[PDB]
Amino acid sequence: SNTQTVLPFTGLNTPNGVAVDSAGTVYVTDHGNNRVVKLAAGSNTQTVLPFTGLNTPNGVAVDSAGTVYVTDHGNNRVVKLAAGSNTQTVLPFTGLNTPNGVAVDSAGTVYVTDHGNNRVVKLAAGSNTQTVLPFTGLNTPNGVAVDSAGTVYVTDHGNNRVVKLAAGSNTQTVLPFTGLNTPNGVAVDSAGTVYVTDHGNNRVVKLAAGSNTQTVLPFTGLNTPNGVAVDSAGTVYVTDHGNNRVVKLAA
Repeated sequence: SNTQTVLPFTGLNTPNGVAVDSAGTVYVTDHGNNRVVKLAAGSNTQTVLPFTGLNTPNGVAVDSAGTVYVTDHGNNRVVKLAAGSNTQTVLPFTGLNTPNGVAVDSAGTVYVTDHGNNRVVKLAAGSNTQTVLPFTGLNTPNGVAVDSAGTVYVTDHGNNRVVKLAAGSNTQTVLPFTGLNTPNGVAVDSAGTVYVTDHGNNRVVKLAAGSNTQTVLPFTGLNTPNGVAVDSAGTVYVTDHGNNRVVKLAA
C-alpha cells in the first residue's frame, strides 16, 4: 500500500509504544497520559486498560493469549494483564533501572531492555530467575524484538545501531542499517524482516533477512516516531510520538 491510515484513537499525548495481537487489536502506551489504550480492528472507540497505579509506560507487548505486558518507568517494573482481567500482575524481574522495551515470544518468555543497566533480561513463564542475555557494549538500549527462532533484536540507542543476538552460538552482530539517528523501536515479522523507527530522522526503515538493502517505508510527516509493530498480514503500525497519533500502512 502507498498511503498511511491514521488510526481513530483519541486524546493521545506523546504515545511511545505499540503492539498488535492476532485479532488485529492495537495497543498503545499513551505515555503523556499515563495509560495504555486499545482499539479493536475496525473500531472507532478505544478503551483504556485497567492497569492500576501505572506511572509513565515505556513499552507494550501482547502474547497469543491476549495477555498485555507493559513496562513502567515510575514504578520501575513490568506488569501484565490477562485478557478480560481487572487485576495486574507484577512480573518478578529484579534490579531494573527503567525497563523500556518489552517483547514476548511464543513460549511466553518475556524480554525487557533494562535501559539504565545497559542490558536485556528475560523471564521464562512461571520462573522467578531472570536471565541476562549475552549482549555486549549496549548503550541505553530501548527497543527489543524476538523472532520465531528466538533471535533477539535490540535497538542500541546510544550507539545508533540495531544489534542481533543469534540463538545458540550467541554471536552478536550489528545489522547493516545505515544513516540511523537515535533508533528507538524495533519489530520483526515472520519472514525475519526487521523494522526500525529511525527517530532522529523521522522515518521507519526495514531490512530483509541477510539483505544489504534498507527500504524506507512511505509514511508521511512523522515527527519523532518511536514504537513500531507488524501484524501477521505485514501491516506496519507506528506511534507518531510528535504528532500524538498512530498510523498504519498495509503491505
